Amino acid sequence: VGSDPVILATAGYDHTVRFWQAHSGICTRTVQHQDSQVNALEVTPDRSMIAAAGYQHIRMYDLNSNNPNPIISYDGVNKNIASVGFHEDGRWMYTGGEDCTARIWDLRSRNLQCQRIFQVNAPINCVCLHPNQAELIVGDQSGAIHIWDLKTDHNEQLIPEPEVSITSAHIDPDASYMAAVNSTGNCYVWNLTGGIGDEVTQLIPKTKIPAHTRYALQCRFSPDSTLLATCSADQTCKIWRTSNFSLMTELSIKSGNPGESSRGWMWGCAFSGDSQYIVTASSDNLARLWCVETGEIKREYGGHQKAVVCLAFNDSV
Amino acid sequence: YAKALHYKELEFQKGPTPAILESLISINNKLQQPEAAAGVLEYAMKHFGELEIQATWYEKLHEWEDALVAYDKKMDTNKDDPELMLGRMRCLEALGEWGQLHQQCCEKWTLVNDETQAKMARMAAAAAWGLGQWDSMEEYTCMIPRDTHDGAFYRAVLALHQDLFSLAQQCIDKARDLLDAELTAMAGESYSRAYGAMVSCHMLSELEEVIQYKLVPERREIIRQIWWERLQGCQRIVEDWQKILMVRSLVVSPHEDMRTWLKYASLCGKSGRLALAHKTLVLLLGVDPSRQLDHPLPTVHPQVTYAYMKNMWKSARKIDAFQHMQHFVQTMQQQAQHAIATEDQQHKQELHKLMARCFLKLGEWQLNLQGINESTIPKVLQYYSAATEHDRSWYKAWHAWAVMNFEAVLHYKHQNQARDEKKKVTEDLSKTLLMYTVPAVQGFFRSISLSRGNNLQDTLRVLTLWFDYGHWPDVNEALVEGVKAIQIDTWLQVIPQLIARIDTPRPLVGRLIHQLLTDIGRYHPQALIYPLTVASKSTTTARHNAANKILKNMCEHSNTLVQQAMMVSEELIRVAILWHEMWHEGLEEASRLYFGERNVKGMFEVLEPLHAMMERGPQTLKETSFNQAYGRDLMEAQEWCRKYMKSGNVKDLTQAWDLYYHVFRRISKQLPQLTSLELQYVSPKLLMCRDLELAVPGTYDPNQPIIRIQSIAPSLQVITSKQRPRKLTLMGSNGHEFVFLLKGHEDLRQDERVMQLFGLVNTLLANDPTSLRKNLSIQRYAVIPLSTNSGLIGWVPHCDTLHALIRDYREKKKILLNIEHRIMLRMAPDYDHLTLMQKVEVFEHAVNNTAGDDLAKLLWLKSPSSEVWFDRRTNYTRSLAVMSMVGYILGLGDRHPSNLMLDRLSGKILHIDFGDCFEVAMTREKFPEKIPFRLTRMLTNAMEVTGLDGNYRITCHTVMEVLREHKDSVMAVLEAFVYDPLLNWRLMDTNTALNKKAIQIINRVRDKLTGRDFSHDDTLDVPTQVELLIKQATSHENLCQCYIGWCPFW
Ligand SMILES: CO[C@H]1C[C@@H]2CC[C@@H](C)[C@](O)(O2)C(=O)C(=O)N2CCCC[C@H]2C(=O)O[C@H]([C@H](C)C[C@@H]2CC[C@@H](O)[C@H](OC)C2)CC(=O)[C@H](C)/C=C(/C)[C@@H](O)[C@@H](OC)C(=O)[C@H](C)C[C@H](C)/C=C/C=C/C=C/1C
Repeated sequence: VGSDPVILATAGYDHTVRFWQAHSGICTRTVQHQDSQVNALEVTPDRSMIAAAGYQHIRMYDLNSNNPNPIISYDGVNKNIASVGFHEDGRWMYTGGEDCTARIWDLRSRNLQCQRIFQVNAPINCVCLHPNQAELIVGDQSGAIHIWDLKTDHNEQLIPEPEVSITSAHIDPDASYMAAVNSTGNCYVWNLTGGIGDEVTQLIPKTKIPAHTRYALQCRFSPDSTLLATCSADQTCKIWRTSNFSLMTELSIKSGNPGESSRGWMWGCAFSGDSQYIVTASSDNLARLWCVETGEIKREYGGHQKAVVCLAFNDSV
Repeated sequence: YAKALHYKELEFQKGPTPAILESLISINNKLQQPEAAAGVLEYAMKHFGELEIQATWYEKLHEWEDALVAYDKKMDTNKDDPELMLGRMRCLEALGEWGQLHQQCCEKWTLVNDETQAKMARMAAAAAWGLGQWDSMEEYTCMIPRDTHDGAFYRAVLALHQDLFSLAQQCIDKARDLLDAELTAMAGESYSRAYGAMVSCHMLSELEEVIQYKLVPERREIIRQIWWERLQGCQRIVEDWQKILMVRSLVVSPHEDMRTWLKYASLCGKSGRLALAHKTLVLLLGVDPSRQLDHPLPTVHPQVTYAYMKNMWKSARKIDAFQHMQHFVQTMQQQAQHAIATEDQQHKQELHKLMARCFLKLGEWQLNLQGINESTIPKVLQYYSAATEHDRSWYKAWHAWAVMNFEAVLHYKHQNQARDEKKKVTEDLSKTLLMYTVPAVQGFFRSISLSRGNNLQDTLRVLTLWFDYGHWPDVNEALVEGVKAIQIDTWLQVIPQLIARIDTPRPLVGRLIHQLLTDIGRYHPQALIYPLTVASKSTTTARHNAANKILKNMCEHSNTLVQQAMMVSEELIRVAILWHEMWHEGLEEASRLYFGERNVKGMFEVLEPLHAMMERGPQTLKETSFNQAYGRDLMEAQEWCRKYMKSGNVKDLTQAWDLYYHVFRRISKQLPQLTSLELQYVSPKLLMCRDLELAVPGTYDPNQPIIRIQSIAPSLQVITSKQRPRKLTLMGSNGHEFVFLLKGHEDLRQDERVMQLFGLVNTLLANDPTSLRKNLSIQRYAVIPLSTNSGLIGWVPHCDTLHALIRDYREKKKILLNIEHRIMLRMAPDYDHLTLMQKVEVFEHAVNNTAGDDLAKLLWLKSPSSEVWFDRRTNYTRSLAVMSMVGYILGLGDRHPSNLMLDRLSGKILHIDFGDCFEVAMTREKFPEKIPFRLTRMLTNAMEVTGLDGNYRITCHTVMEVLREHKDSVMAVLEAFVYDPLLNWRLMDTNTALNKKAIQIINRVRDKLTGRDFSHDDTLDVPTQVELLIKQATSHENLCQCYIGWCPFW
């Protein structure tokens, strides 16, 4: 399960976190995550252990050893832990909670509590890590984007759209852009300053895209720096090109009929190593493998009786 | 159309088509509902841009302005259309602009066919009338048939202009005769169609009056008079009134009648046309359209001038207004003192009251322009004082004066606090504050003397001062003196806030308080017997001391009444709580305390007075029986407690709590064994009571003979709940039954004060003509506190909670009562634990998959027929909105379906459970509310189709307006009990000084009143703030997070 070249994870309300092989459609293994739905799913940079952010706990299951129960559980947090992220050295963990706190946990320490605490007023919707590993971008429901310096402890907040809740924020490998997405359905993209070495990293406004009519759940960059994807409540995930910020591809699960049910939402997406394909997690209890360029449906894995809120995709050598 | 409307609108729910939308506002029209049509329009616009008329739409909407702008937009793009021309013309003839109409008719005379020509001629006559071309009028007169009423009518117009009398009279009589059979056809249309031709007969009899006026010089004054009265008499919009008056103008020029055109112009301006009223002011003043603006305004007609002045204020430039106002006052005091000969004392007095309105507006405008600082204080003091001089009887003046003194006091206190945030200071502060304090008291009191039935704001001001600064000698002087001058009735109104302060440490206050409450004790004691009996029993000793002092003071006359009061009250507090429940809660509490919190002290503390209650002995049957069964185990557990007191051994304690657990799980099996109680067992003393002279609780008001308790019904029905209330009922001397909810462990003070507030707001809406017009009201119930735990609530007849009737439709049509909830948990088991987005998706799933038609469908079935159905639905809508607004102002949170109930008959709605106030609701820790009040889709759908923008939103506007208007008084009543000594407790429960937080509250309230609630920078008008509010109570994000037992989806 951890010895396979492609680790593809899927989680949801059915109380299971399931591992797949991406080139087949056949379910590799199923792990029980009871009593909580999974808010976030992320695989560590060293591919040793996979982490799930649920309600009032963070449960870490072993990828290398097949079919265990969780190695590392982190409790003591009240209400949700919505978002998670990892350091490239595998030592530190970062979690956005609904406690209005972005936290830094020590994984190699036995301590049940957290090593560092950054609290804001509003519940924090997202946490993502700048490639230089010196800073943490933290979005919340107030509409504030907090840039948290992990060294100076200095924090700098930025409010492009006031009073509307930002949901997800991510940053590309080359650190040339920063994109954030909100409940409004707009997607904002800023240019980054290369003052990274002296701890400056200024943000310069570039584009604002009326991406979706309805809410926009997540926005995630392709490792190419070429493609910026945004998933939404409109049953659509749109892939944009970083050049013109024009629409390249539009993924649509829409009923093909005006009167059906709102068949459910596209919650998350993760780009493949070569940026040829894109993975999707939907409320229809399906994880789908799409062709980025063509738009065709390459694969479909249903694993679940209930909904799918999460995705984890890892290609590393 | 009541019935036709139902099928029409459900047919609309099938689908929303313009063909339905045109068949909508029509049936709206001859069912006469004006606002609902505005709704049809609103939705039709927010969705369908097909139009295909917006013009007929605005026209039947009685909005001509947008109709014209639309009609030009429609005509310029298209060709020349005979119909569109006619419509575009109707807009203008209602507009009251002839100058355009005459041109527009004569500009194309070719395009008028014999159909369009006959219709043309009529309006055209009205056009030529205004300009004073009677020839145009005459030529276009002969086109209009002598058979239709307006023809022989305008014939009379011409005959009277040409001074042809006999002709005119015959024509008037015939003109009646033709329109006669028309009015016969109203028959549903009552204050309605009758208005419609009340216009016609209006004009006719007016013409009789003309042929009188020109015929002889006597009646002039008398005509001006009937005109006056029925100007005041039947009130109309401007647009019909232009015709209404211009008819009258057929003889008399504006300068004889001037008052008429004056308050007419007042109607124009207060209706939102400044330009029209401006033109009227030029016509009446004799002069002065704005050309030379540098010249002060003609004093030729002081009334007209002044009118024109506040008219200018309501426009953009207030400064020129200010200046010309000062020059005018200064001109007028000189026209007054010197030019007066002793012969006219009539000119003097009116010119002087004029001067008063002048000084007042002066002050108010100084306020508006500047704001409060050291400089304006004495200026407005002076203007106001002068106004006080020139008219001694004006309540407006004295009120503004006193309010201003009060506000100065507040300005200097707040400035002092602003100095404290960052020895001579406190002394200068003392002198200054006293200096502005005493005239405040004086002015407030005298202003009250002239009120006679609304004193309320002013009275709560009197008490705010009295309680804050009262122990100062001068202020005490003013207080006792004002007390001497005033009538004693005034303080009935204020009785509850009085008795809250009886324990006041400052002696000089406690004195005048006891004195006043004693004087009020003399006359109508029925008011003070209940609350002072409640306070006669209190833990803090001072209260019940000074209380029994005044009970004493009452006895010397009222002793029988007093003793029956105390007696019945005691018996009530007893029946409210039987000992077994007392021990139920007492032991649950004690055990929770000692075992959970490891607290022995608290356990003993809550345990012991219960044992005292066990000591004084049963005087009654049920208590005797309880004593019989459990008394031994109880006293034994007590002896084990004393054994832990002496020994220090914990096993003696476990041994006591063994007996305790025994009697407890012996009782808990009997808890829902009582669905009823009999008065012979529980309270023989009450069973005895016959023909008391004691008035029924809360039933007392000064203007009617006393209704008193004849008897008390033997059986009391105990309602099953967590609090387990009792149904009490009483029989009076008037013969009618009076029902009272008996509630244990609940504090009725909050809701009491809130009910006082709603009485006030009821008066407020009683003052607004638009609200009076629409029957806007809040259902209110008499609240009678007994102890802090116990109390009496007036039951509301024919009323069922929302949850109840919902449940009814659930089991009747056999859909699962919780079915939504069960599907929520079905797809999402963790649901309360989900992220906002998940929560929402879930909620939408639940809603798309469920019909919210329950409330409205049942209500359809609830009604005996379609008409009453409609009526009810409307009354609903209205009341709903009333408490919607008054509720968001008061900040009522946590209304679950049960938390309100519907009247079935009147249909109107009641809110209860006011224990949740202000922003406390959203500030609570677990499950905070994002909602002002519930707009949830069942309530939503309960109204007429998409009833959002119909009567609902329009009324939201209305109420909001009223509130922003009367706002000062509302702040008075709110700040009255926000800071009240005993009730400040509820502000500290956000944990699971108080000054600061209370001031936060009142600040946010004033924010609500000024429109500072949403964004601090902007000031929101009623409509937009209503828009964002309704947008807030809408958004699924706010509705999904909610407590699941609060039922967001219903
Ligand atoms: C106490 O227990 C007895 C006293 C005896 C003396 C002799 C022994 C045989 C014990 O010492 O109980 C005892 O063995 C004991 O503590 N037990 C009982 C068996 C389970 C293990 C343990 C226990 O959990 O008790 C518990 C232990 C003490 C620690 C608790 C941890 C926190 C909290 O739950 C408790 O604070 C209250 C304290 C307490 C209990 O479970 C008791 C049995 C029952 C409850 C229903 C309570 O939870 C309580 O919670 C609010 C209530 O519901 C409120 C009071 C009102 C109702 C009518 C309680 C009625 C209980 C009457 C019981 C009494 C007089």
